[PDB]
Amino acid sequence: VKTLNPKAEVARAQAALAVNISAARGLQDVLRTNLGPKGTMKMLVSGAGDIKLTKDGNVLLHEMQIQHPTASLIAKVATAQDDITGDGTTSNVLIIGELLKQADLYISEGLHPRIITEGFEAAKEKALQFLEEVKVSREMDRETLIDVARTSLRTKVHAELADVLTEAVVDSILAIKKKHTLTQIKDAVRDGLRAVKNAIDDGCVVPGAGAVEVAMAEALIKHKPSVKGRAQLGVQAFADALLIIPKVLAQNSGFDLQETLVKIQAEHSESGQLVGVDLNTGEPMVAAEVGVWDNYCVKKQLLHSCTVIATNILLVDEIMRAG
Amino acid sequence: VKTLNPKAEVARAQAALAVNISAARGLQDVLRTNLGPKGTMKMLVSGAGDIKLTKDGNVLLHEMQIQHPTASLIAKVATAQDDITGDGTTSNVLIIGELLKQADLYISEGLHPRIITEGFEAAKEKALQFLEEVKVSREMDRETLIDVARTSLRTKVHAELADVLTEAVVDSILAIKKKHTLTQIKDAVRDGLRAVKNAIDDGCVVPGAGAVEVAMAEALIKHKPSVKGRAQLGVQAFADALLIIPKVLAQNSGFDLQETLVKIQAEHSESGQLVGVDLNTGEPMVAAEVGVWDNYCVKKQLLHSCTVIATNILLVDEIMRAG
Amino acid sequence: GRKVQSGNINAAKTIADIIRTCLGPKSMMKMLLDPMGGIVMTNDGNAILREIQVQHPAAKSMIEISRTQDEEVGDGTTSVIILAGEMLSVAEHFLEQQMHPTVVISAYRKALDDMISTLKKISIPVPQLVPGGGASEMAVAHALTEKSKAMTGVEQWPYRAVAQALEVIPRTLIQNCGASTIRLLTSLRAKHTQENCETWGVNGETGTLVDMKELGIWEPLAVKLQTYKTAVETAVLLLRIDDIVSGHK
Amino acid sequence: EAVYRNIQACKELAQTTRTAYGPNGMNKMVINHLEKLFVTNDAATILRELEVQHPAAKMIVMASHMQEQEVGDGTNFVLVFAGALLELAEELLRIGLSVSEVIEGYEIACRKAHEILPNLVCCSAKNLRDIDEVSSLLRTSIMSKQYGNEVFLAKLIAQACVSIFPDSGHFNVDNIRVCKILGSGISSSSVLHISTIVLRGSTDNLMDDIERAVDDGVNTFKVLTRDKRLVPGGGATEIELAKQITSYGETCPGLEQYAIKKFAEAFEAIPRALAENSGVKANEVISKLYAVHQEGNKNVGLDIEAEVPAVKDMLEAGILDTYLGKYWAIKLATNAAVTVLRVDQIIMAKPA
Amino acid sequence: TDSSQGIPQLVSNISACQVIAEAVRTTLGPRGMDKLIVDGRGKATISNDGATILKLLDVVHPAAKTLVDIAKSQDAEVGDGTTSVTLLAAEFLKQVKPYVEEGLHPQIIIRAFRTATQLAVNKIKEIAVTDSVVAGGGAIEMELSKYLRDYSRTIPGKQQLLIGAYAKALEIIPRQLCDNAGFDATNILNKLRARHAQGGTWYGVDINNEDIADNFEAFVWEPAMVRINALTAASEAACLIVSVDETIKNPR
Ligand SMILES: Nc1ncnc2c1ncn2[C@@H]1O[C@H](COP(=O)(O)OP(=O)(O)O)[C@@H](O)[C@H]1O
Ligand SMILES: Nc1ncnc2c1ncn2[C@@H]1O[C@H](COP(=O)(O)OP(=O)(O)O)[C@@H](O)[C@H]1O
Ligand SMILES: Nc1ncnc2c1ncn2[C@@H]1O[C@H](COP(=O)(O)OP(=O)(O)O)[C@@H](O)[C@H]1O
Ligand SMILES: Nc1ncnc2c1ncn2[C@@H]1O[C@H](COP(=O)(O)OP(=O)(O)O)[C@@H](O)[C@H]1O
Ligand SMILES: Nc1ncnc2c1ncn2[C@@H]1O[C@H](COP(=O)(O)OP(=O)(O)O)[C@@H](O)[C@H]1O
Ligand SMILES: [Mg+2]
Ligand SMILES: [Mg+2]
Ligand SMILES: [Mg+2]
Ligand SMILES: [Mg+2]
Ligand SMILES: [Mg+2]
Repeated sequence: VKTLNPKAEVARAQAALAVNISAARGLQDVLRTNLGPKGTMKMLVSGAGDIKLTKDGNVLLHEMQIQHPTASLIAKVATAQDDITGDGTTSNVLIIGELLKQADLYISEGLHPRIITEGFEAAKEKALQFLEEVKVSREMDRETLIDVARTSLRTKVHAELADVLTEAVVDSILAIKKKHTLTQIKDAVRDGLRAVKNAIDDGCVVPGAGAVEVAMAEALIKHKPSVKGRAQLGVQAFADALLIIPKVLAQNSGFDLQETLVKIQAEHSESGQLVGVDLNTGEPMVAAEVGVWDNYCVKKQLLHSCTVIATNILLVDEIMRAG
Repeated sequence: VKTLNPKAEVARAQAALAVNISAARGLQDVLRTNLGPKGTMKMLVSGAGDIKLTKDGNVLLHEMQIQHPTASLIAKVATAQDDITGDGTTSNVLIIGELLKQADLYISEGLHPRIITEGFEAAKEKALQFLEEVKVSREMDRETLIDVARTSLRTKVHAELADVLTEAVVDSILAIKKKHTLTQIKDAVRDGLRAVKNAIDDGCVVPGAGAVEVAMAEALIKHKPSVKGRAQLGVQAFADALLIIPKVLAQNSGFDLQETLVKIQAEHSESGQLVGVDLNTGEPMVAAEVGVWDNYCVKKQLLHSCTVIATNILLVDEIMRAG
Repeated sequence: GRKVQSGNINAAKTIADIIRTCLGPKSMMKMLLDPMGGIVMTNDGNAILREIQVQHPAAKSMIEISRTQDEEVGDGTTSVIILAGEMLSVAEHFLEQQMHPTVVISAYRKALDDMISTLKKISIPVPQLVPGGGASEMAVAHALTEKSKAMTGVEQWPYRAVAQALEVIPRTLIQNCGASTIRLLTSLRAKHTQENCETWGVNGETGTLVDMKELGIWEPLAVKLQTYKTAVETAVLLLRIDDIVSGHK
Repeated sequence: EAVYRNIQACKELAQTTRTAYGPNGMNKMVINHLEKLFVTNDAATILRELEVQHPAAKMIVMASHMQEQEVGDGTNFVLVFAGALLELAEELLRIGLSVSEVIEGYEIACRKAHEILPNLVCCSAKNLRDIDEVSSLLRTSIMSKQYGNEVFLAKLIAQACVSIFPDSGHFNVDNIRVCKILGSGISSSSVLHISTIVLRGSTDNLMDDIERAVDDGVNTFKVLTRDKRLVPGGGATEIELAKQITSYGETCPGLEQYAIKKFAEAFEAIPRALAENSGVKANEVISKLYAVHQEGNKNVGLDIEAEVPAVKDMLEAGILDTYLGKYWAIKLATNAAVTVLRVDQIIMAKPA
Repeated sequence: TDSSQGIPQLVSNISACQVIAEAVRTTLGPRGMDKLIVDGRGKATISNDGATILKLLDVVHPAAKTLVDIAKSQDAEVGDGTTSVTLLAAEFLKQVKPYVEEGLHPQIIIRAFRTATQLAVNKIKEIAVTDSVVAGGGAIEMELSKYLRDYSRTIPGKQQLLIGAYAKALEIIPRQLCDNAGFDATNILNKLRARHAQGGTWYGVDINNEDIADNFEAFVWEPAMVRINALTAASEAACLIVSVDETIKNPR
């Protein structure tokens, strides 16, 4: 009686949503500490023993031993998605880690994954709209590029090196247009060059410090009633998900990640100006005035990338052993 | 070296919040099916074997083998809390099972229990306000009492018995004012008598079918910004918690408990009239017109009871072995 | 039958269930886990089938049949492993009542000859086209259910079973939109018992019922004929296999 | 997962009785609580010595007792039809409709069946004192219980019931005493005088069966005094009810459709158990019955006599049933099935 | 053993009846092996009679108990033929087990032990000679067998291979009559069958010498009424044990 066994049966309908969501959440909780200034490096010891302080998303996801196959996916798809924008990882992995958690609530409540993702799509459209109406477009004078390079260099090195490299990167691009710590300085300079280049290319320096995450989540919630039926549960999980960046920004600076966010959401609702997270006192601050800028080429792609990856990892029924 | 052991160490800070919340959630998931018409009886076999169809909260919580000590508490405190109001259990246990779940999210996020409960208190005050502004107070003619007795008799027996006992209970109170299925009929008649009595005593027949739960949750959310700081996370967990009664009402009638609730919240926001859950077609319905009424003595106490029990079970640090 | 036409239905059930949801415009990806690293996500039924080692001869035959249909007609290759897992799933309810496989094969092969009579009838010219969505399947199912009211025989229950088995295509086009497969399929049945409502199908992206003469979905009546022929033939090629014995040559 | 353990016990309660339905019903050895072997065919005495303890099954037995005291027959109908109701409900809940959606479907179908029945009656009891009309018409009740000397017991019980009978009704089933003189010779039994049947068996274990058959016999005379309407027995009325209920379900739209069609397919489980207890194939005879009932015979039922699946008219054969005995049977069976369908999560109680 | 319901329960009952007969088989005949059954008092009882072995035997199985009660009932009123009855009953049960392992169903095996038995008692009351006597020592079970199989060959339906197995199940009485004397049964029975095919309706096993002998001339006689009663009682015991579907053991 040869060959009578129906093998290959794993992960039925939720058994795979649960696995993939837990893997995404683990990958989020690994990179959660490295976001923003006042973050935290990682070691990345090789086989020979070459340690490498590597506070960033690209070098980390591209070089660390990621055991879970789903997280290995999310990293192979997230690394290959930050060479068209320069650097927007460590925010992709987190936002995905909330599009997949804020959806687990409704999914466990009995919703179908392909109903949330419709809400994800509508929310992405409204978010791109609100981001195209919030871009502050100004001249790329040496003054502004100083800020757009300092905010992207303090992200990878402390304010000792990130206050002498800003000049060297804003004067190495204004002249072209028309050891375990040398790798770190090299990567930080290549990332400040890419940041100032993306700021020069389009001319939009849309505010940072999580201000646009807060202002993009609250406009969504004000837009939720006008979308559809159960689709609303996709714009209320894409709203509380573009809200960890301020939450984790506050968490990395030793603050309670619910009082600062509440103060920010209140001060944003009072004065109507998009307000961010001050990383020194925890009080809300106007990122446009203080002089912190993101790129309209990095947050325009942080939505596409996060939404695509999250929808794809929500749209899985079985995980089967191939050959 | 006599007596050198520091014994009695269980359940440290979360180890007890987790236990109590899981116990409350289990007690909710046990009584979740028996809410509303089209519910589901339970058996309650004794030692001798006397089966007893017992679809209600009082007889169930007062007579079933509740293993978990915390759930045993919640039942000893919930049974002793529905003799001053007549019958409002099976809604207490559920609402508590969401005040304790919708708070587990924020608590796991790093919040302190005594911050939510402040929000619970403010939300309870606003809910009592909205319930004192929504009470429809009308004459207690035999017509209305027919509805207030039919809606409370269909809750305990099917529409075969609950359409011949309504007359017998509205004509046994309009003349006093100035087997395993006989226990069931007796309890249903005592509960219709208590319902019509509570309707006569105050004169308010505030609508049911979950309409007031929906209208009380949305007024809260419209009141959330004006409360305080992190207290807001107590009026957004007391809002999505006075929202299971419509959810579970829809679930017990074989409907998806997210489409019906969305349709109800949309139709309530359009016409501004408080709208409930039609248990036959799943479409929103005006409980005031269709003729389903709750009591302003049962939902006035459903807030106090649920809030008190939930705040108390959230305010626990240790579970220790006494003597 | 015995434990051989019920061990060939569980292989067919397994193969159908693996790809059942990879159907429609609202497809749902699957994860293929290699030995070393694994995950490669694809919502394409064929690749999923061409990359899982089934090792069972019944499953090996369903995969083989599916590949041949794919390299012959192209479209309608994941609607063949389905309607062959589904038409086998309903066959087992009669092999449990001591009904010889010859009787169900004499019912399947009889339902087919009536299955390809309404596709010829509900088709529209410019060969011809057949209403897409679930309309063609529900129309054929209703036609067979009305033709099975004058059977007066023991091969009458297997006749209706095939009819009600051509509903897994709407049952999945509704399950992938999040809608309730029950409350909507009953409405489809109701719509199809009328006179002219033979083109009412399922909007594969919204999860609502739409007349396919107004949504504009149409499948050529050569990938809906080869699909049904191949399904009801793989359903009578796995039902007449009494023993899986060794072989040396 | 808790409403399926109830159904999976009401099934096993209906399988230890299904096999004792027709005149060709099996005959099992019920060890008594006192260890006294009385192999009996009656399937109401089986429940007495089975003592089913699963509470979900106990409710079907309580409905069976209600049928046993409301009327005197149909005790198997009440727990071979409720078993089919629940077996098909489990076959319908897995589609996912809900407990709630199939209970009301069953209630609608039962209301329908109680309006089809008074249109299925085909005979009556014109004179309840004419002794051949009380023997040949009370035969089926004993024939179903004691195949063999079906007509001798029929006449001997017809004599007793007709003798003690006023001009107005008031038949007392407790009037007819049954002596059990341990003699020899079944034929030697007679009716003395309130009446009494001496019932001379042979071994005081082949007249206890005859005593139960006499019970079922005179119990048919009591119901015949209240309702004269008689319906064709041997699966005829069941197949007709199933056909008409299937038609009604096909017309009616909504989710009740499935439950109504399942209620009809639950009525088909009576002639299925009638034939399966005779050797013939069940599907063959259900098809041969549905195909002759579509033409409009309306009175044809199972032919127990032949070896192969065969159909026979039941009016001209005299194998009838009683209207009330099936009205109450369907009513109590539906009420029992919908009851244990409601019950979910059987909890233990608190020690009083 | 399964012994749950249906085929398993019937096979269990059949095996139990086989055991209870096997405990008496060697006692059949004029000269038969004795049995040494000892009570609880240390008394040694040697008795070559089936009646006095069943009245001194612990019957703790239901089917075996019913068979033993029917055997005792035959012994009480008639006397002769209380081990031939249980032998015929257990053999009727043994020769339908291969047909009850399939789905033949007992209700049909019962309409084969009642038509065939009625026909066999008719044949006895038609062939008996004068008070009426028939030749014992076989010579009936070797004729009723020949008659029943030759009649079953003319039955279209399932009762052909059940009466033909009822007939084959009668050859045990003329078999263990010579299996107890040690006479190489498969030869004496072959001679008896060959001699009953041609003629010799009274030819049965001889016990004085290992050969067939006309048993009517040899004055080894059996009362026709006794044979009819034994056949009917054995067939009714068979039908009883075949008509049993389950064993409802009260929990208490
Ligand atoms: N000096 C700063 N103060 C407040 N927020 C900052 C500052 N610098 C950067 N950020 C914010 O930190 C967020 C995340 O940056 P990070 O994750 O460290 O690198 P990347 O920008 O590549 O994701 C950015 O959105 C930015 O707005
Ligand atoms: N016929 C009905 N239609 C819709 N909703 C109803 C109906 N009857 C009762 N309800 C609702 O069901 C809710 C819960 O009642 P239930 O939990 O069964 O008993 P209790 O009212 O004692 O908690 C009530 O708030 C009521 O508004
Ligand atoms: N927009 C649509 N809405 C509804 N059904 C659709 C739509 N597009 C295709 N379908 C149907 O989906 C079914 C599955 O087709 P598909 O998943 O592409 O695989 P295949 O047709 O090769 O089996 C077909 O019956 C087709 O008619
Ligand atoms: N001679 C017969 N031929 C066919 N069917 C019969 C015959 N006698 C009775 N029946 C049917 O089989 C049933 C057997 O009755 P039984 O199950 O013992 O009683 P009940 O189920 O009413 O307690 C009868 O009610 C009738 O429907
Ligand atoms: N002298 C004999 N020769 C041949 N057969 C005999 C003789 N005596 C008895 N038999 C056979 O032995 C069988 C068994 O009889 P036995 O055991 O003596 O008493 P019982 O008939 O009560 O069992 C009878 O069927 C009879 O035909
Ligand atoms: Mg950066
Ligand atoms: Mg109530
Ligand atoms: Mg296609
Ligand atoms: Mg009866
Ligand atoms: Mg003797």
